[PDB]
Amino acid sequence: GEELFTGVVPILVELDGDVNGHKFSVRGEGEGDATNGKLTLKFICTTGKLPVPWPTLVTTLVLCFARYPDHMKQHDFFKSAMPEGYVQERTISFKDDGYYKTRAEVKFEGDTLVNRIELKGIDFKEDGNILGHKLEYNFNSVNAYITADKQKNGIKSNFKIRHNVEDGSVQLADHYQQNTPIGDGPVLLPDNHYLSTQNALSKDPNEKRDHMVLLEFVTAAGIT
Repeated sequence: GEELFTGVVPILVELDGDVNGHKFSVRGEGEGDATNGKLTLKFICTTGKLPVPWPTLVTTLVLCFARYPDHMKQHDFFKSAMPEGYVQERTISFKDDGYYKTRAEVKFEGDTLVNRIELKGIDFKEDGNILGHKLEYNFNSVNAYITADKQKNGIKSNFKIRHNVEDGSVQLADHYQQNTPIGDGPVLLPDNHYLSTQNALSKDPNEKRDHMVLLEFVTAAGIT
């Protein structure tokens, strides 16, 4: 699928969300550049104010844009499943608070990479760090290990996200993740390795709707 990622690819992101009953929606657009492992996207909450902090939706809101070094192109399951795509599915468990369950299909719709997400949030404390909006507007870099899931012909990953709390503590969110291809072509089941993600969160001075401007770098590493 790498032939589809040699240049700048436009991105659409749509998420329908429900946490402790409140319904919100988010739409973003932007572009990826798997050559630099670079991602640029801006998201707006088209239902009003975001009921959760923006940094907790970042992982949910396109790993086919990772830069797989040329000596690791055979371990790039994400691009190999394209253009038919894959399902990305996660549990996100906020320590001492609620959890997210997310299901997304990531696929080429015409020439655009589309990521469409259903997110459900359950059992959150009305005064915890999530519904309380007590998290700093940033996102800590992480290295997440990828391993094949032969029984499902895809991959899995689990890792820890640490959100900074404003009071100087840390709000941990355990991520459990499974990817399986949508189509039936052969794909590349990878040797173990990891992806390194770094994210800069900003604001748009000329936007008065709830929004997030995101700059993401993703790189693969950990082979021979």
